[PDB]
Amino acid sequence: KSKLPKPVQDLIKMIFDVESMKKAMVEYEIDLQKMPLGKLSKRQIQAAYSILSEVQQAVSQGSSDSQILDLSNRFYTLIPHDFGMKKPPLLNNADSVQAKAEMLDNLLDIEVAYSLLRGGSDDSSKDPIDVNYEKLKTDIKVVDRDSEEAEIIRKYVKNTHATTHNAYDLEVIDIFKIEREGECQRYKPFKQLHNRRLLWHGSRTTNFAGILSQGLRIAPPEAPVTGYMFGKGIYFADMVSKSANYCHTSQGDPIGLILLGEVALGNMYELKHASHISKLPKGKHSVKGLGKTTPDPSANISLDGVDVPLGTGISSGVNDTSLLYNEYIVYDIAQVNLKYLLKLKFNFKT
Ligand SMILES: O=c1[nH]c2cc(CN3CCCC3)ccc2n2cccc12
Repeated sequence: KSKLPKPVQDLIKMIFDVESMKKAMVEYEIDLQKMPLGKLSKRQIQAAYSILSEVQQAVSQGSSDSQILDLSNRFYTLIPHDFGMKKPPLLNNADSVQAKAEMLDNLLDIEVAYSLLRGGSDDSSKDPIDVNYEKLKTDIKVVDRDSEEAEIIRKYVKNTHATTHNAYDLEVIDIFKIEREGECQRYKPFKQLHNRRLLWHGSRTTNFAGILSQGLRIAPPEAPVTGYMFGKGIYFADMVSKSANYCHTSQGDPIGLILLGEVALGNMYELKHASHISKLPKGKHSVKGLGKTTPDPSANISLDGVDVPLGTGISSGVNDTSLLYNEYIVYDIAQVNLKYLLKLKFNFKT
């Protein structure tokens, strides 16, 4: 039987939950009969990215009907939905394709996830959990509650979480220290890069099997460009409140997972509005999206050189921005070093 700590075994089940994969899909109105998990293929998701990009181009071009209705029918044919005696929604605007594009993203993490699960050895010698664990390629340990680390992380979570978006309260059930296999010699060269910060990265529970196995990736060129604030990259927040919004928890499933990663930001390109960048100005290595709020800078604490902005949220310098909180973006995968994984319970104020 498994020699892992219980909280670790419990985390493994959480991330390899098949039911959660199905619920996440039906919740998207995906027809499970025609498109079951087993029929999920990346090649089919890439094609849908491409059709969605083809709809944005037609939308922005202002095509004469028939063209939008056909491209819309093409997408719904490739990605089987079930809306009953009602035709799917016409993808004729930016809001509409962005929603579909974000859908494909998670659908892909589910496909990646299911591929990992339904793959490997079929023996019965080792207990599944130990097998599933090995599939992640990440060393996972429990962070003691009465540990300075845990205290740091708890303060960061509590401080950067306030009462103006307090439609819920956050309680840390488990903190895990993470080290993905190899994710060391890849980040190290960037470790000689100042402006290293400990930042948040929230994501739905069904996307962790993928993020751990392969780390945080960047969207492919075929993906639609609509919705992105600062181009295709890895998005981080310095306030748990902003990130917590991507865990997609509810009263039914009140438990999510949040990542704390060290990011070698370097000199940041500071912006206040959505820009088409991805290509940095010479001498800059990251983008900072200036939010109206930011943790009180006076309460920053750098660890090992790593900056930890756990200050309580204050009004920032400028609110003439389009963002409510700070956003940090990197366009190189080796600039991130995932350090912690948090399991959190959300208590809704309703
Ligand atoms: O912490 C963050 N997580 C996050 C997650 C998503 C959704 N994933 C993208 C691909 C699959 C699901 C989208 C935007 C963010 N984000 C933006 C600023 C900070 C975060």
